[PDB]
Amino acid sequence: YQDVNCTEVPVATPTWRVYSTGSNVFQTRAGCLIGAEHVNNSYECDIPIGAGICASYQQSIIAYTMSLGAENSVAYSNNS
Amino acid sequence: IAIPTNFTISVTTEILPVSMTKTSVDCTMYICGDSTECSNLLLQYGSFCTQLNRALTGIAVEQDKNTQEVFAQVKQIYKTPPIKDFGGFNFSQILPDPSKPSKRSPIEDLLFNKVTLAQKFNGLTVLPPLLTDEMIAQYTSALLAGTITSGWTFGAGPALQIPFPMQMAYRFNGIGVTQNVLYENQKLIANQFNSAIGKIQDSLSSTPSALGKLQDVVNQNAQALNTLVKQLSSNFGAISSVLNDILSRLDPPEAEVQIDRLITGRLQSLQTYVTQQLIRAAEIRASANLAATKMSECVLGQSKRVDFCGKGYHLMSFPQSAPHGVVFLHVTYVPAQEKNFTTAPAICHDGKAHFPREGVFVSNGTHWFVTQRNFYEPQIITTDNTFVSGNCDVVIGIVNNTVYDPLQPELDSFK
Amino acid sequence: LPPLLTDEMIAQYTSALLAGTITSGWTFGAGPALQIPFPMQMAYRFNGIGVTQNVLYENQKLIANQFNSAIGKIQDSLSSTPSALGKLQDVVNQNAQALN
Amino acid sequence: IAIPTNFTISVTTEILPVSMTKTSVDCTMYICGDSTECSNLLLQYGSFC
Amino acid sequence: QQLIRAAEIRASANLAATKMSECVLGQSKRVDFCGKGYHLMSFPQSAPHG
Amino acid sequence: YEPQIITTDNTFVSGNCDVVIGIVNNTVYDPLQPELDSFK
Ligand SMILES: *[C@@H]1O[C@H](CO)[C@@H](O[C@@H]2O[C@H](CO)[C@@H](O)[C@H](O)[C@H]2NC(C)=O)[C@H](O)[C@H]1NC(C)=O
Ligand SMILES: *[C@@H]1O[C@H](CO)[C@@H](O[C@@H]2O[C@H](CO)[C@@H](O)[C@H](O)[C@H]2NC(C)=O)[C@H](O)[C@H]1NC(C)=O
Ligand SMILES: *[C@@H]1O[C@H](CO)[C@@H](O[C@@H]2O[C@H](CO)[C@@H](O)[C@H](O)[C@H]2NC(C)=O)[C@H](O)[C@H]1NC(C)=O
Ligand SMILES: *[C@@H]1O[C@H](CO)[C@@H](O[C@@H]2O[C@H](CO)[C@@H](O)[C@H](O)[C@H]2NC(C)=O)[C@H](O)[C@H]1NC(C)=O
Ligand SMILES: *[C@@H]1O[C@H](CO)[C@@H](O[C@@H]2O[C@H](CO)[C@@H](O)[C@H](O)[C@H]2NC(C)=O)[C@H](O)[C@H]1NC(C)=O
Ligand SMILES: *[C@@H]1O[C@H](CO)[C@@H](O[C@@H]2O[C@H](CO)[C@@H](O)[C@H](O)[C@H]2NC(C)=O)[C@H](O)[C@H]1NC(C)=O
Ligand SMILES: *[C@@H]1O[C@H](CO)[C@@H](O)[C@H](O)[C@H]1NC(C)=O
Ligand SMILES: *[C@@H]1O[C@H](CO)[C@@H](O)[C@H](O)[C@H]1NC(C)=O
Ligand SMILES: *[C@@H]1O[C@H](CO)[C@@H](O)[C@H](O)[C@H]1NC(C)=O
Ligand SMILES: *[C@@H]1O[C@H](CO)[C@@H](O)[C@H](O)[C@H]1NC(C)=O
Ligand SMILES: *[C@@H]1O[C@H](CO)[C@@H](O)[C@H](O)[C@H]1NC(C)=O
Repeated sequence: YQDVNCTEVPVATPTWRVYSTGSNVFQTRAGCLIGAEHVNNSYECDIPIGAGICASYQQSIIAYTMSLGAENSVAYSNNS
Repeated sequence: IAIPTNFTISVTTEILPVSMTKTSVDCTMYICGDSTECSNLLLQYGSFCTQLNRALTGIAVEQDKNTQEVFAQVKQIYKTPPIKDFGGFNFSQILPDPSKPSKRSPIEDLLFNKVTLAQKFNGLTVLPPLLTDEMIAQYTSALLAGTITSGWTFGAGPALQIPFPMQMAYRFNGIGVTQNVLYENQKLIANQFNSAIGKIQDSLSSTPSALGKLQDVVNQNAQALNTLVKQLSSNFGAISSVLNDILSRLDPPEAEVQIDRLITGRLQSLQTYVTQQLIRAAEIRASANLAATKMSECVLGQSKRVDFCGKGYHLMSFPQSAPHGVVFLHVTYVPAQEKNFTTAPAICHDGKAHFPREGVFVSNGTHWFVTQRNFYEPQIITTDNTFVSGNCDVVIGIVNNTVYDPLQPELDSFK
Repeated sequence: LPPLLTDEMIAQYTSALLAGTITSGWTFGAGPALQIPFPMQMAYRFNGIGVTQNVLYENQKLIANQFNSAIGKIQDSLSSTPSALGKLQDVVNQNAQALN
Repeated sequence: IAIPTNFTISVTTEILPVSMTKTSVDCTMYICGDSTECSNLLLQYGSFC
Repeated sequence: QQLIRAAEIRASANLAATKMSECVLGQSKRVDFCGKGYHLMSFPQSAPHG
Repeated sequence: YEPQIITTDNTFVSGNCDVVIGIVNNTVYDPLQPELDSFK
């Protein structure tokens, strides 16, 4: 749901009342998403959301901040 | 002929937009607005709104594609060594600064501060960009660290380290000036480079508005959007501009005509707005493609195309981010302090014509010397920096002069 | 509305560019303009595409004759064929038709 | 292998358009043509002009 | 219609500017960018609208 | 990587070795000397 302080989601049928309220609610800049699990670690960007969140499927659906690649520092010295 | 005897390093700024604000508008909230009969009447007009929303979504995605293309060009995130001993050069202005907000270098902070600028209205929505500013700063930092440490090799394959005063040494070798020039003027070159980068941020700040394009586009968007809102309060040849007034003060069969007039007017206005947005997005995408090209050729390698990056012979470039675009700093080599001499096509000694292997012939008035083309370091004419060909009389404009031979004295002492 | 730059001034720009590339090689595109004899500049131009300089310096007269003859032929080629321009006229035609 | 023994300098023509005739239209006068009734009626439509 | 045509003309003008910068003011190693063959140098001339 | 012996025909001389920073010490073999010693 886009641009909503997510506490207002239940206001606006047979099976739709499992994706309203519910158990997992994540609040992001784009809005709030229901049905996903926040994860601390990061991976490559699957299906994108916005403001740096890329949801994906792993057995459930996760929503994580995006990764930009693997760190790599070059051993630099003035005579090598 | 006229040959230079000195040089100046220079740094030049270039600014390019890469993306615009992603927006979204839905008909039913805008054209009619929380009214059932208006929606019923609008349903007869067909599928205009589906195609309008599709058209806007196309641009919304294309913006993220543009940013990804222009910036995301590195497989890994490099990082500068903790210590800074780049042979006397100084990159403190452009490198990220920790004791500051998140990651921005001083110049990026000046850029964000200088550029200054919609809220929630009826039916309009703004979507956040897919890449936050911190990620963009991370990409630019990775690119800058890679090009400082590893030259251009990280563009082709795997990064290979190289001392900076040695990579610039044969970055001169590209533009035709031999190596020893740098190794013998290192201190002066470093001072000129540092001074130029010091000057660039004052040049940006003192001028009240040199950003220009980056700001300009933003204004346009806002202006256009405003007119759309101001198009909502128009009678369009009807009784009143408020739908509730029309529906309340008259019977439905009579008021249907007025409702239809408002529908037509608002629909036409929306059509014009969408067409304008498409046309503008095309040009923005063109600029983004040009920016991606300039990134690839100029940042990840030296360039041989004249005036593609800066004015003068090209050395390297450094990228910096901006609110909705990119800023390049091109470093160029410009000759100066020219002195003029007299030349000749080829020498004629011992009946044979000698041409220069690489360089030209010059003369200060009595004697003759061979020098490289972009600098003045005269050398004695020998038989290993010249090659022989043909006979004497064919060429027009030759001159007479001896050609020294190195082996002759050595075998003379040891016949 | 009238154009900002009158045609004579455009001709002056083109003349300046042509003189610069005739009497200074291409150094005027980087820094200060530097003079150089024209046959020497052509010799370096040859050296820049994998042909040594003696090739030019032995065959200067032939180069000059071919160059002059080709430029001479360009004027007749333009004058004879009526569809030589073919592209600048199209824009004018389209604009006039749309306005009409 | 095959290598040349002679050459022919050539010159070639290329043509590019760079500009089109600037123009403008008196928005109101075209639609209405110095008629007060038309001008007053046009103000309803908005800021298209 | 005028807007679209103006965009096309702007594309042509940018191409012409690039050709002038890269071929009049120096040699070019890009194949068939300026002429058919090995490039040596170019000379410009004006026209009523080009 | 094709290492080769530092002769005097794949390197060139320019001035003395005070101005440059990072100069190392080594000997540049010269090809003509053994032949000159052989024939004189
Ligand atoms: C090339 O120009 C530079 C300046 O652009 C000269 O460096 C200056 O030399 C004078 C000598 O009296 C000093 O007073 C200045 O402080 C120097 N400037 C800088 C920035 O260091 C340089 O000398 C010139 N080259 C030669 C060979 O003279
Ligand atoms: C690299 O340049 C930066 C800025 O040009 C230097 O930082 C300044 O150094 C001066 C030296 O006296 C101080 O007075 C300033 O307070 C510093 N910070 C600024 C100007 O923001 C830095 O020292 C230079 N690094 C080296 C190794 O010379
Ligand atoms: C042209 O250059 C030559 C080469 O240096 C000059 O000849 C020498 O100049 C130095 C500089 O004063 C003298 O110490 C030598 O005695 C000169 N002769 C030789 C054999 O080295 C010559 O003077 C220069 N001419 C002009 C007009 O500058
Ligand atoms: C270069 O030196 C040659 C050798 O002396 C000059 O050729 C002579 O020129 C004179 C001038 O009339 C003739 O009388 C001789 O018969 C020529 N001899 C030979 C062997 O060619 C030549 O003129 C000199 N060129 C310059 C430019 O000084
Ligand atoms: C290369 O071709 C040119 C012509 O394109 C040859 O020059 C011609 O030579 C003949 C015989 O001397 C003359 O009758 C012609 O008038 C010449 N042509 C021109 C344009 O002057 C030239 O001989 C050829 N190269 C070689 C080595 O024979
Ligand atoms: C490289 O060789 C030079 C030449 O021998 C060395 O310079 C001299 O080294 C001796 C060694 O004791 C000193 O006594 C001299 O004072 C040095 N200078 C001169 C002018 O003879 C140099 O030390 C060697 N090593 C390096 C790293 O350059
Ligand atoms: C949502 O509302 C609560 C209380 O009304 C408030 O504390 C919170 O900051 C709001 N969320 C946002 C993102 O503003
Ligand atoms: C993730 O981080 C949060 C807070 O930073 C912490 O409470 C939690 O234990 C961490 N791990 C998981 C698996 O959520
Ligand atoms: C070129 O050099 C000559 C001396 O070699 C000098 O007399 C003349 O003034 C110079 N030309 C200039 C400075 O334009
Ligand atoms: C240069 O031009 C002068 C003009 O008088 C002429 O006398 C001289 O022979 C020319 N030099 C060459 C090498 O063509
Ligand atoms: C490289 O840097 C070190 C500093 O740890 C310095 O001692 C050494 O002299 C430097 N080498 C050269 C060739 O400048």
